[PDB]
Amino acid sequence: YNVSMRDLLQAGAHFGHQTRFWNPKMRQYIFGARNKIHIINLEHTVPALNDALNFANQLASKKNKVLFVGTKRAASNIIREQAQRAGQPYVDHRWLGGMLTNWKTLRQSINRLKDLQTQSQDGTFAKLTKREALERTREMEKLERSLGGVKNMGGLPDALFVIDVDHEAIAIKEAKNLGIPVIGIVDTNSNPDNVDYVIPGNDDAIRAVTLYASAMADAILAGKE
RNA sequence: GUCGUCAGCUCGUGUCGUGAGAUGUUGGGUUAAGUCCCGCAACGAGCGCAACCCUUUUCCUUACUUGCCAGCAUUUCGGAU
Repeated sequence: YNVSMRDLLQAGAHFGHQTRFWNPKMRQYIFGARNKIHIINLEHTVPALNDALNFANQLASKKNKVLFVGTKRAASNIIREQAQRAGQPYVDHRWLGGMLTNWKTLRQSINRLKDLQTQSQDGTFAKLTKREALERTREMEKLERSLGGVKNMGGLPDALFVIDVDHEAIAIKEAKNLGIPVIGIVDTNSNPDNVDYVIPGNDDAIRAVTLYASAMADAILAGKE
């Protein structure tokens, strides 16, 4: 399930942000700048990506869970489709504060979320009139978009995967607080300090996020033990 | 009584701070209204608001006296009978 290197170049993982927005911690990985924007070498990208795939494969073999996290407008549908394909839940929309550090309250949220979904499946929602029914339906989309991923979880995920560390810094802080390992793609302008498995590459490119999510979903599915 | 029928006042778990504390109530529209919707390290609640109570406007059912008189009849022309 390795990504070779040529796939990374054809996707465009080497492109990064402008030199003026860089984070000095990525000096080792940047390797140079072709233009006023940084270009990261894939020679460092491929081994870390393969190691992340291996770790995810081992975790899936042990049947432990890897949560998906992508919120950017570019990678939202990518994490949508690939996490649905892999059967590993996700945080597609805005990362609500305290998901992991305040799980005791979110268990209740998942609770009447599931109860109202079961009511929608049942004929209970058929009895009441149209206005109140539409009110509860609006409540249903409102709750589902925020907590659609978390309903499957029965506990804290064993690992996290992150599309943008800066954009999902709150999730990184929560994972550091509770000790969950994090694998996230870290761009030029990003801080890799709290990421256990640092895979450096572009996160704006739809091709790049598609490649990353597809490869990780392939590894998770190919655990198969 | 008054501000004044003014629209605000409080609580839980998480985060931030050595700490007293803070967050949530924050911005853009709209409404009599913290009324509602989008935004938003916060998510959710409770009291306030609104509604439940009385009265008025249209119609239906029950009830036909001490109240009513469309049709019939008698009229002292007064539902008087």
